[PDB]
Amino acid sequence: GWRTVVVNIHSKLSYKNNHLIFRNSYKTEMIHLSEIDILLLETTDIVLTTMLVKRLVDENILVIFCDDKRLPTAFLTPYYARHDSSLQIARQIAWKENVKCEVWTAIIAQKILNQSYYLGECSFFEKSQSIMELYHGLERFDPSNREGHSARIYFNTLFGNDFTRESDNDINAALDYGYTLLLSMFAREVVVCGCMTQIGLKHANQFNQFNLASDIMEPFRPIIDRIVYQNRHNNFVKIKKELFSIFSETYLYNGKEMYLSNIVSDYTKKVIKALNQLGEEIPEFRI
Amino acid sequence: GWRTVVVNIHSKLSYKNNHLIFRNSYKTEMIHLSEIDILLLETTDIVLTTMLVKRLVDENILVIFCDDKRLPTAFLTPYYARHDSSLQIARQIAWKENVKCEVWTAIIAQKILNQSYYLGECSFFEKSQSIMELYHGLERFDPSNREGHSARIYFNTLFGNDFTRESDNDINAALDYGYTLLLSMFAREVVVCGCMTQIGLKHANQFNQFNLASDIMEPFRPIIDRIVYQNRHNNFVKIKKELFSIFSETYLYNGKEMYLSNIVSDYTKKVIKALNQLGEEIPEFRI
Amino acid sequence: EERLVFLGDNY
Amino acid sequence: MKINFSLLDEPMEVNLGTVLVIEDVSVFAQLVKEFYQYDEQSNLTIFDSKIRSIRSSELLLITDILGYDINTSQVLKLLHTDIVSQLNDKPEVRSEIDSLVSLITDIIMAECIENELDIEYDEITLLELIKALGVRIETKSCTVFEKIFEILQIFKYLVKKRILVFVNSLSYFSKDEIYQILEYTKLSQADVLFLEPRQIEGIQQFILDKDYILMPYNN
Amino acid sequence: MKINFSLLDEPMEVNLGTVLVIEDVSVFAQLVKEFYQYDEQSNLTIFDSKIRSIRSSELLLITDILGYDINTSQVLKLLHTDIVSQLNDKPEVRSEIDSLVSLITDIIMAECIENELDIEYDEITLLELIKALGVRIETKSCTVFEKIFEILQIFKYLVKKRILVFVNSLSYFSKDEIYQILEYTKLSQADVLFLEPRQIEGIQQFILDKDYILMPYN
Ligand SMILES: [Ca+2]
Ligand SMILES: [Ca+2]
Repeated sequence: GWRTVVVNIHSKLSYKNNHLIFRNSYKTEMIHLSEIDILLLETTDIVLTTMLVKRLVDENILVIFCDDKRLPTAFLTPYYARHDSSLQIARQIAWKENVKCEVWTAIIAQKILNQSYYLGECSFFEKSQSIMELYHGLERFDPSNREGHSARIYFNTLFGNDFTRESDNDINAALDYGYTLLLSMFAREVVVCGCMTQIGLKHANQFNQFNLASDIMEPFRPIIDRIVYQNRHNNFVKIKKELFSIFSETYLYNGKEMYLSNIVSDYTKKVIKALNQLGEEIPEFRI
Repeated sequence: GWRTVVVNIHSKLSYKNNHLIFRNSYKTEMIHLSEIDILLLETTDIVLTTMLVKRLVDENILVIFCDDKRLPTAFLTPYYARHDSSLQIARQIAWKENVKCEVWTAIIAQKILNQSYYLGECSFFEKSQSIMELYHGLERFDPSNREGHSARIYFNTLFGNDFTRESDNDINAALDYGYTLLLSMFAREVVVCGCMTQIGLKHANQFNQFNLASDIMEPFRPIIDRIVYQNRHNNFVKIKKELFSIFSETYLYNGKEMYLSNIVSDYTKKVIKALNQLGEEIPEFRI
Repeated sequence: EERLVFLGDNY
Repeated sequence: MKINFSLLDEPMEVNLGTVLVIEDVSVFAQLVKEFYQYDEQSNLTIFDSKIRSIRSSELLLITDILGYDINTSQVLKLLHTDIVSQLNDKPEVRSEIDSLVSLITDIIMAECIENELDIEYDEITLLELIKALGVRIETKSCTVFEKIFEILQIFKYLVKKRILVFVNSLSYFSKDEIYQILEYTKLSQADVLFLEPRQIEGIQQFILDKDYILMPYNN
Repeated sequence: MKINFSLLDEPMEVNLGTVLVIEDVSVFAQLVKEFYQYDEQSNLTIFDSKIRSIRSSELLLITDILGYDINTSQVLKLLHTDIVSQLNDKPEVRSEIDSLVSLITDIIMAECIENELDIEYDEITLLELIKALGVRIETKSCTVFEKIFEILQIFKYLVKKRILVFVNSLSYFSKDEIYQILEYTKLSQADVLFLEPRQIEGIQQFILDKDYILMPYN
């Protein structure tokens, strides 16, 4: 699917003739399933049928369920996306710590390099030079924590020294919202690959289902940081709409200009292929 | 929670005053939220509300969705306050090879013993004595392949020497149908346990995605071959009608006479708990 | 040909 | 006689009496507005077994029970014809009535012969006697239940009305009266469709949830 | 205004908007029968602030909202007479209308004299001009919420009707639409009384229990 459908209104959803049926008292509209990529329910008054959920699982469409506050609550995870998952589990169990730490280190280097590119586009020479120094100083096992220092200096330089990631302000709320959406898309891509999402490539002690999808989604955070930095003065609703405009906007991949969903799918495919082939090629994404 | 709510009939679900409202054509039932533990939807005609999905996200209860084939397709994944089953899958990833070989050998011994006992009920002493000899001769790692040797004896005894599993006939299709229903029930039980069905007990073949449930359902397989042996002259439709009555029929568990669903549930629970606790007790089922 | 389809308030 | 709207998955058949309950006030008001505007709007489509769409002139819509006029020229004419047929089915009563009419015609004929002017006449028939009697239905003292029952009785007299529909008419009648209305509708064979916002307990009806799911309900 | 029946202990007053719920189906159907038969039956009574009985002609009873025609012979007669009075209040405008009508009558009279057949005419009047223009209230209603608003406008325009009564008309409107109807009734000052079989949640209404006792709600 190419289309992200967001339903914030109370209505009923049915599945008829390979077609999503939106039935409401005011109007009714039918949208084909093949064109639909992601389905987002932003309200608790929406009704749906289990048959349409089964058709969405067969169509491999990500379904997101939000709360009354409109923040995402729980997303649907299919058990078997493809038959290659059961064969990929043995490869994930056969993975090596050198390949995991190497791919994760290269991914963190791509994220820090993207932050230095964002500060370079923002015309900060000292900040991007320091973040570039931390990128050149990144090492295996991360003994210096140059990634966390790059994040602290990045947010502290962008939003001011008094700003912090632990604050309850709408800036951190929008950051966690964009990280939740990108984490949902990357997690759905990991479900398409079939590998276990709970197994991370960095720390084996930390146990989280979103760890792998976060490690894959680390380089794309600065794209959310840019719109969050531009819309920071706007209200949280307009910032959420601008965050929704990221799906409509296109970004330039090394090969050509593509949509965000295609870049995430091809990037995750190259990451899984690189993990199974033990680092044949590392996909690099630049702003 | 404790009770596991499963909906096998068409119905609608709502949430009112911390109370789950289940509405069916026959009667309406209201269940407290704290009493429910795991929620499973058997059919595609069930209707649910996103508000009850959000209350389930606050209640941590696991939501399981199934297709028309009754095989579990997708499950609800919350972004925070995850269920304990996701923490229980790590133990399934930690399952030792000795425990898997012990449980697999016990399962094969139970299936072969049930086949020989069924041949004794059919009053064939030589074939049942041979299958019993192969049961007493079964060993770890399966160098003798006494299961594949007892197969041809069991089928050749039941349907005759001319019959075989490779040939295309209504008997083979009926056997695959009964194995599909039993695979759906055992797969639903394994999905209720939370363990990944892609990881199998047999270490040789990872091809099938149901390998865990397919290995757990082996001891109950001959009960299908009995009705298939009695109805073998009937058409495949009549064989499906006869095999559809196994859900209504009651079978004798070691402890007490019970329905097949409760027996498969207790057997699956004992299998999972035995695998996590490294072989405390092995559930044994005899016809 | 719209990438983001919104059924609800148009914000 | 099947009716279909965009909210329904498949066209629902209406046979004898049918109780349709719409739990959503917006879909109910929109459906009633589509019932009054039916000729203008293409959303609500009612078709027979021939799949041919019935005209609004063939559709009979009823909301106010006591405000509707049951006495019409066609209804009273066909009713007088039915009474004439009932009197014609009995030969003895028709013979006696013919005798009395013959006597009266003899008297009036003698009175005409007594006059100086030449007078001519034809006959005094039974339909003219019923029209002179002024036979009509009385809705003045009738209760709402007897009014709806008389409407179900005169629906067979209406030739052009294909289907009768009532809007929120089940709130006045008690459960037993509703059972009498349905049991009488099964004998009358007419097609009646009731639309209520709330479900009635004890009668078979089609329920439309706010989820827009149509389900049969025994109670 | 107040309404009184044998079931109530004391007559209840109806001021601005009023919602009356009858929890007994027999008392509700018999009450509507007493509403349509009010001229025939003396059981149901209505006493205004002057404590004087009112004829059924002064009571406006409307059950079907969409089935009630806004354009009627009496309504169009009072509207045309009102416009004729407004035009009669200004002598200059009516004089200009008489001049234009005189010009048109002169032109049509000349065309009649040009014809070979004899023609006789009388005159043209302002009432015939209004009836020829087809002046009437707007017949466009998108929903029952707007149609009930037009019924309230025509009811407030009619001086002869002292009360407007709706029977089970609140089931079509949403709670918010009921709030807008109550606020519009309080702004229009007209007396409206509703009769519902069941109670409505969220709004103030008088509940009549099956025990016949009447109790206020909200
Ligand atoms: Ca005559
Ligand atoms: Ca007479």
